[PDB]
Amino acid sequence: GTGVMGGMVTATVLAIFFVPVFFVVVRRRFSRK
Amino acid sequence: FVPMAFFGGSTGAIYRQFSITIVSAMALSVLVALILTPALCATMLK
Amino acid sequence: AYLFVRLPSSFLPDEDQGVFMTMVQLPAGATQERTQKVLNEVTHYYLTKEKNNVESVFAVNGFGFAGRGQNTGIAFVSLKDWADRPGEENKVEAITMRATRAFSQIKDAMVFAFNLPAIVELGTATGFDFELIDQAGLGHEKLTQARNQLLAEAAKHPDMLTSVRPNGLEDTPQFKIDIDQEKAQALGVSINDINTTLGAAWGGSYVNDFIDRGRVKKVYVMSEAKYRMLPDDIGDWYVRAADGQMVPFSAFSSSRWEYGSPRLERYNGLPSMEILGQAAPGKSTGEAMELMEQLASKLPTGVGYDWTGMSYQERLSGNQAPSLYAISLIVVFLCLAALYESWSIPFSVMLVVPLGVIGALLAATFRGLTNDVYFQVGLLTTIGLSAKNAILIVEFAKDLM
Amino acid sequence: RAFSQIKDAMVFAFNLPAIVELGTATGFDFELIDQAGLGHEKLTQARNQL
Amino acid sequence: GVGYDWTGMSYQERLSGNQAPSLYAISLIVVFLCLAALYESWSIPFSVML
Amino acid sequence: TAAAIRAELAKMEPFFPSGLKIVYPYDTTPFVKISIHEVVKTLVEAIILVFLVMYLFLQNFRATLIPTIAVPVVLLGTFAVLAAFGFSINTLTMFGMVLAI
Amino acid sequence: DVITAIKAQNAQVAAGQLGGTPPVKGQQLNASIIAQTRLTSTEEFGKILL
Amino acid sequence: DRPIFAWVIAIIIMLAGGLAILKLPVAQYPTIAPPAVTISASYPGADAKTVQDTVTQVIEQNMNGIDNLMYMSSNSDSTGTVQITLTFESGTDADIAQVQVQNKLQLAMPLLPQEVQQQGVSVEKSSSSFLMVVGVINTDGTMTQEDISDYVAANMKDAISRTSGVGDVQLFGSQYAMRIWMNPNELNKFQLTPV
Amino acid sequence: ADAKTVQDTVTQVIEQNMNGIDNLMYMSSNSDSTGTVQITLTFESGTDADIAQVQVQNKLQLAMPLLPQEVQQQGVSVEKSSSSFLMVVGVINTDGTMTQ
Repeated sequence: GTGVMGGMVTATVLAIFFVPVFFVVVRRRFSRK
Repeated sequence: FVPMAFFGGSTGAIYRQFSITIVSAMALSVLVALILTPALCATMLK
Repeated sequence: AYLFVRLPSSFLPDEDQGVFMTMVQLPAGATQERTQKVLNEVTHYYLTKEKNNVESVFAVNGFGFAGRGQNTGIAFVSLKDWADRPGEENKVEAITMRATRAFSQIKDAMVFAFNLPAIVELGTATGFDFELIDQAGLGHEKLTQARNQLLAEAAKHPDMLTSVRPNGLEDTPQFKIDIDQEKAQALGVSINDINTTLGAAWGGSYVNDFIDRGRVKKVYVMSEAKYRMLPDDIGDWYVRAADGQMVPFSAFSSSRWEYGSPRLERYNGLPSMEILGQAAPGKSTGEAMELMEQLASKLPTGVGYDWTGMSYQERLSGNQAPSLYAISLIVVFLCLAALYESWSIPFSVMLVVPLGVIGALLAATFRGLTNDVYFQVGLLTTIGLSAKNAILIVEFAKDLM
Repeated sequence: RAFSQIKDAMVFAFNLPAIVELGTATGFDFELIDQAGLGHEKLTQARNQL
Repeated sequence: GVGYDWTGMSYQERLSGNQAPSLYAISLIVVFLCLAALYESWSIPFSVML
Repeated sequence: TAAAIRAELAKMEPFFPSGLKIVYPYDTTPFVKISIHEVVKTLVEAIILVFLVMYLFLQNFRATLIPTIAVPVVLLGTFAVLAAFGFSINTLTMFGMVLAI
Repeated sequence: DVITAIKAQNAQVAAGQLGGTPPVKGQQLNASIIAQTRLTSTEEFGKILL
Repeated sequence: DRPIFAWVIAIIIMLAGGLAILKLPVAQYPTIAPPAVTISASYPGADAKTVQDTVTQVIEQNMNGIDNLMYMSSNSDSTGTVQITLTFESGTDADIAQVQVQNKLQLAMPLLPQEVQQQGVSVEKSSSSFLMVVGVINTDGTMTQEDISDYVAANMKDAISRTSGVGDVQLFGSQYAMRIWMNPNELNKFQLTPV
Repeated sequence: ADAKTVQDTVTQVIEQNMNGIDNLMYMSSNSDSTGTVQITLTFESGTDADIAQVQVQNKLQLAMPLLPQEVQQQGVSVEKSSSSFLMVVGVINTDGTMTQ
């Protein structure tokens, strides 16, 4: 239980707007080619 | 999941205690939420 | 990456089972009377000062794990339901802790009491079961000292700790009756008559079978205890000579006290002694074995080592995890191109994985939990579940383009 | 009939059940067991009474 | 001290009984069901079932 | 095994003489019968707790039914595919169901 | 006579133990009894009396 | 896509999954154990050093050509009991790993002294941990350790160990035997040896 | 040997030694006046008749030396059964007539 939910809130809050996400289609597709 | 069912021997198939069931429910879901759900969304809603 | 290596291992969490067992071990050649004294003190504890916890005690004398003996004893402890013991002090984890303490606080013998490992056996987590083998065909006396040296040189490494002690061991004084073979044939007694007299009257003989109320049962002849408790009782026995008159034992037999093993061991058809040890409060398994492997290499000649328990063989999280996620990475990156195509989206989801891992490590570290199988699979479920959010918004993104 | 009509012993003669055995149809094969370890003489009379 | 058991005979666990009520019953929840494939409603499932 | 260890022990109790009573100083049975009663308890709670977060976000029973009718079907069908081919039919798998609930 | 002398002198016999298994209440020591052991070398076999 | 067909597919998945629940009673584990086949022999009244050289070594020497195996551990105790646990690879047929071990013993059987032969010798599958313990106590015309242990064996024990897949039952006592307790002085009086 | 002795000296020794056989429904015994005894260990319909053969035989290998030397040399055998004959082939003489 504790393993998923703890890793879920960060896979919710940091995955909703923060680092990889959106930089996924922008920073990780273009900026180059 | 599935590429964890190449495990060891004495830690038996403890990681195959499910690379599959979570898939046997996942691939089952991807089939049920494709055959059933779509049609149940058509019957009752709004 | 820091909160991952700092986090300890663990295999499968040590579970409360509602039932645990204690273990009693007496010293060199103790009697059933002396073992019962300790077992009565153990059965006392769970019934006197542990009422609102323990359901029943099944104290068995003579029966100990690792093998039988008039020197051992275990007691099966049942506990009262689950809801009837609310607190953390009320369940096995802490009951055993006071049980271990109370017995170790005051005792003339050795009593432990442990919890069920939630399986049959095979490996704790950071524990070992070293096996030292006689290779060149040395004596058992030479093996014991090489076993002694290994433990002594091992106990000389508490800095980078280990915890090593052997099994059974004892090596108790035995009484050896030495029959003067030439004096026996001279005075008129048969060698087969003497060995039966010594065997049947002290150890007991299986004669035949008899019927007891419609049941085939055995017939044993062993002689009264009155005449076999002491070494002086040997002289009380008589053997009939050919000329039809009795001859005592002392007239043809020598009596000597001599050291011997009560439990010899053999690994793969070669005389071996089992060493059982621990990793360390710092180190774990990998170095604990590595140390033990050349702490044995610096022993006398004709002395080898093997692993059994424990030391897998071929298992653990190590040699499994680097083959786990790696082949779960060359198929994630690959199948993340079906209706996605280029080397584009394979980086638009592949890298949302640390978003899941961070909080799982945050939870495990800031709770007291550890990287076990349940955390492993939990760390696996979160990642594809984290994907079905990223691979879905990127789907919507590449669909929008 | 012919054997049972005139005989000093016991003769039957039957037909093959078209299998190995296990059950006729409406037939039984009761088994009475000695449980408390009574004598064989006591078992026979309990078998007689049944 | 006198007990009983069955061997022959008295199955064990067989016959038409305990087989027939599990035969047609699960051959009824799948007849009625598959009698809706390209038939649909609770209509035709009574136009053949009976 | 334990279901029939009782069954073998069951039909020898009536022939017992004065004072013979059966006690259970060691039994693993109830623990196994709990690793299901606690799983189903968590399983059912996961159905109702979903049912509620359906009323919030997308109000009305007539919509909450669908994402809650789809849940036991997959769960049930996962019991079935534990027989399939040449694999499985077990517990903790019954518990890994909750990690996939 | 050679053969007979071997199995009579070169053999391991199973004698009992001091303070056996049904003991006298108050028995302190429980030790095993060793009698004839198996011969080990060419010298010991040479010293077999005929 | 029509609804009535799809709502019937779920009914099949309902029933097929429902029929799989009838594997109840479904046990906890998922087997982990690398299969254990144990050989046991007992020389009555014999010491630890003799039972090693006369039984233990004879058994081990005769363990060659067993299909699969990880290792073999041995004990040879002071009581005269010896156990050889031939441990196999995780997933080997525990039924075939049973009989081949037993048939290697059938070549070492007549080399074992007549005292140990009549005293049983057995090969069975192992778990090293108890599943269930069922105690039998008296609360009326109180019997005895000797009395209860005999009855528990000559009325119940035999029915188990042969029932639903039991490895081996360890009875907490012993069944009755005709115990003859000799007297050395009374033997010496009438010129008699235990023989 | 008589019926009462072959029960107590052979039959009971075999049955007592039948523990830990994988699967089984029941065991029936006979012990006849002629000195013949048959123990039919019946198994569940579909169990490997080849493996149910050897494990029964290996339980007998623990009761074998407890049987009197008279019965040991007189065979002892474990085989699969059908309780009914498939085929009987009689051999008669019609020339220089032999004998039973």
